[PDB]
Amino acid sequence: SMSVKKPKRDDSKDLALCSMILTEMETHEDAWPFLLPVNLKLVPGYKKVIKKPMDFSTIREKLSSGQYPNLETFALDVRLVFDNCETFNEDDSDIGRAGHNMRKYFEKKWTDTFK
Repeated sequence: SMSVKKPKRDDSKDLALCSMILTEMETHEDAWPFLLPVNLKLVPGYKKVIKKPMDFSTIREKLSSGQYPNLETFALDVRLVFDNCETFNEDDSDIGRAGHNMRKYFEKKWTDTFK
């Protein structure tokens, strides 16, 4: 509350560390469905159904331009990519499997780097 604060967690390396995670997600072999924004002209139903599209290149640009106020807003966008994928793709599809695999990969790096 006013003049009452928990001890200050060092957040000075968060930007660099989120960048390193994102690099590792970018270079994973199952990243291909997620590298670029979904083409809303060419994929029927996407625009109407997925209210907030998100992809790794859009996260990279937001990261590089100071549009994440803290490491939690960064994780929320990464999770959005996978939640969108599950909304639109059957579990038993190459893309559906890719999303599950990447979400796992992310959540481990997240826990190991920060928790």
